[PDB]
Amino acid sequence: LTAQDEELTQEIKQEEEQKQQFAQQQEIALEEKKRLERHEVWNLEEDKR
Amino acid sequence: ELDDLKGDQNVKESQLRKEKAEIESIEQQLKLKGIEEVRLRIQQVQQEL
Repeated sequence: LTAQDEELTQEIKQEEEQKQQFAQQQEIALEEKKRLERHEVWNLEEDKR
Repeated sequence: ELDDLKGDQNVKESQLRKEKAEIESIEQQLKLKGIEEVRLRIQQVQQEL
């Protein structure tokens, strides 16, 4: 049970890390969708700075 | 206190990664901008989302 507990601890940690990775990717995808949608030129030139 | 400071620093690092990714996205949209290119990139972003 100690070995299984260690395995579960590691697995839960990695799953939370992957959840955060997916959350980051999702947020950036939404942002890129926004920038692809409307006001592309001026927004692109303004934001980078 | 150390745990709180490390959590805040990691939050800042995550935001920094997000901003780097958004700069990359701005550069990519600047390179790509074009009605056909915009359509394809919107489709790609939808698939990624």
